[PDB]
Amino acid sequence: STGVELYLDLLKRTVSNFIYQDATHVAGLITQAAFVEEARESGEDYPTVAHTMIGMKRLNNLQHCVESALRDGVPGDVLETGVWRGGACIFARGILKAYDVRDRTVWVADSFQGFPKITDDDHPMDAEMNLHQYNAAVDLPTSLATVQRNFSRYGLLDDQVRFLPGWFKDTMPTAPFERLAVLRMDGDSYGATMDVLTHAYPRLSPGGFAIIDDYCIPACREAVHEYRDRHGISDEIVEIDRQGVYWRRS
Amino acid sequence: STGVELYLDLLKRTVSNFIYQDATHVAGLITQAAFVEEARESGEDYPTVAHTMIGMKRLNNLQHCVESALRDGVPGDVLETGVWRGGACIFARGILKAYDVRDRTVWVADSFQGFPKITDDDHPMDAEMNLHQYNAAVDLPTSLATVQRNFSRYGLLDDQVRFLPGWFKDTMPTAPFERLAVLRMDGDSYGATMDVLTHAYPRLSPGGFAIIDDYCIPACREAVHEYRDRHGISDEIVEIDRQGVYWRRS
Ligand SMILES: CC[C@H]1OC(=O)C[C@@H](O)[C@H](C)[C@@H](O[C@@H]2O[C@H](C)[C@@H](O[C@H]3C[C@@](C)(O)[C@@H](O)[C@H](C)O3)[C@H](N(C)C)[C@H]2O)[C@@H](CC=O)C[C@@H](C)C(=O)/C=C/C(C)=C/[C@@H]1CO[C@@H]1O[C@H](C)[C@@H](O)[C@@H](O)[C@H]1OC
Ligand SMILES: CC[C@H]1OC(=O)C[C@@H](O)[C@H](C)[C@@H](O[C@@H]2O[C@H](C)[C@@H](O[C@H]3C[C@@](C)(O)[C@@H](O)[C@H](C)O3)[C@H](N(C)C)[C@H]2O)[C@@H](CC=O)C[C@@H](C)C(=O)/C=C/C(C)=C/[C@@H]1CO[C@@H]1O[C@H](C)[C@@H](O)[C@@H](O)[C@H]1OC
Ligand SMILES: Nc1ncnc2c1ncn2[C@@H]1O[C@H](CSCC[C@H](N)C(=O)O)[C@@H](O)[C@H]1O
Ligand SMILES: Nc1ncnc2c1ncn2[C@@H]1O[C@H](CSCC[C@H](N)C(=O)O)[C@@H](O)[C@H]1O
Ligand SMILES: [Mg+2]
Ligand SMILES: [Mg+2]
Repeated sequence: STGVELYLDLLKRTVSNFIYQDATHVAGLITQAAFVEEARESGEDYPTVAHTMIGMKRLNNLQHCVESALRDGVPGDVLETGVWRGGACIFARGILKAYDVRDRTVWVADSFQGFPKITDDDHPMDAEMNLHQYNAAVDLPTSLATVQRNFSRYGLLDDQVRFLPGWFKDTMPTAPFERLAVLRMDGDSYGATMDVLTHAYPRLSPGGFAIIDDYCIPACREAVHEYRDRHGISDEIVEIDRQGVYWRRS
Repeated sequence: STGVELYLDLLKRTVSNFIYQDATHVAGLITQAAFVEEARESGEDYPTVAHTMIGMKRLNNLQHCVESALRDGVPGDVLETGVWRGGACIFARGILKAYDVRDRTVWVADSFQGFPKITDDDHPMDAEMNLHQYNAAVDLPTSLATVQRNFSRYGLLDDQVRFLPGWFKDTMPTAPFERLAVLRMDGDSYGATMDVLTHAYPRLSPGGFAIIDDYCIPACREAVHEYRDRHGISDEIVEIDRQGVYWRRS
């Protein structure tokens, strides 16, 4: 193991808190608070303290995507839409740091208020799920200042981290990046997924990676297929774990 | 910031839990549970969750001592006497791993049961302190299996970590190392300090480092001075923070 490999391995174990193994919130299908290795490994629990809920398999995927882009010379920044406490974005910034990359940015996009209240404009599938109901139960609303604080604890808050606070329908169309190498979508709903595909995906470079964290949710999956059909996108959808998938843009 | 530097920096932040900032036990002069940055920085609190209580200044000192020995070709292993949850030894093993050192071992010596009960054989200063009384209050007794589990969580449990379970007066005289490059003493009492200086210090290589974690405790300081006077040791005692000192063996 080289210094870089050790750092990034430890950074994954730290943002997902395999080190101290915090309890999960009891919500959804999780009936007990105890830390379960297999659940944290696959990002299936709702950590009480950890900085990311995506788990080790999806952290490994993010590493693969960012490293492949760097190795192949795919131009552009990294954007995560839906960041919670910031752990996955912290990890992304750590990857760039490990390779001393000075000319790419990690964009951190969130409401910083949890899921939005349902309105009449919402897709019927989104209305039925009403994700907003879960905000407090899994401690989702996390302020911009809290996320910035978290980056600082790792020594990774600097000007290669830029924040996009607001609802995606508002922030994405005019977000000030020109190109993306990795687009990581983690907003769960048809609405959030369609907002980001519509307004950010056209800036994803050829050879770049589009990661759909929540593909197991029917509303998210519906947005993905509607978008791909509309644009004639046939790039193979590759499964990461029981939740996430990705494709590589050609 | 190279891979190695980033890894060791994160490792220090992780074993001391600057990342998630756990509460302290309320004991001694600490009257409130809150995490206080300045106290964790100087190793002055009693972490409820963190794997080491020595803090960042003493972790930095340990890094300096191990790196200097490696740089200067000082032969031998690393021994810590008094390891608690294992954080400082985990860090030591991480340093060797970062530099791909395959021919040195980290020895992890502890009762794995906390401070010993006082008897009439104890030095009067040890008897007056009666450190045993604090075992539960700071969660000091930590089993070998727990310490091994903690190493595993960082990916650092391998054949270059060897354990010496028992009281120092029993384990040190025949411990199966031949030479030390760094001897880190963290047992607080006159007795533990004198046991280890008596039985381990002769195996410290010239150019090696003797670290006294608890020099601020009068009983510990008494043993250090008695031992140095007896052996005619005059190497400068260099202060680290409000607790620890070290010297380099001529
Ligand atoms: C705590 C927040 C979390 O809530 C949840 O997980 C809530 C879910 O358990 C949800 C309730 C499930 O619905 C219920 O599943 C049960 C297994 C069914 O009951 C059994 C028994 C039975 C007899 O009914 C049988 O017929 C039937 C087949 O199975 C339920 N049946 C009534 C049908 C079914 O209702 C689910 C489908 C399964 O996983 C429904 C579909 C639409 C879905 O996937 C929705 C996801 C949601 C709402 C996720 C949020 C948001 O969490 C996010 O999840 C992502 C995947 C993560 O990556 C994170 O982004 C996370 O964000 C915090
Ligand atoms: C929780 C375990 C911890 O307990 C503790 O810290 C307990 C100590 O606060 C202890 C109580 C202090 O004694 C008390 O000090 C107070 C400051 C005095 O009160 C004031 C007020 C006054 C009016 O008395 C006046 O005279 C004057 C202003 O002092 C107290 N007076 C009553 C005199 C005096 O009692 C202490 C000296 C100062 O720190 C005494 C000397 C001998 C000492 O250093 C003992 C250390 C011990 C026993 C440490 C253990 C073990 O902790 C270890 O500490 C190491 C340094 C760490 O690295 C760890 O290894 C840790 O192990 C877990
Ligand atoms: N329409 C929308 N606009 C902006 N943010 C949204 C949104 N819908 C959901 N969110 C945000 O999406 C996030 C989903 S959870 C994100 C998990 C995170 N990637 C991790 O590493 O753990 C929440 O932080 C929530 O505030
Ligand atoms: N005489 C003795 N023999 C063996 N172990 C002892 C001892 N006296 C104290 N100990 C052990 O010394 C340790 C003191 S605390 C050690 C702190 C540790 N270095 C850290 O990094 O946080 C305890 O684990 C206790 O069990
Ligand atoms: Mg998700
Ligand atoms: Mg000490």
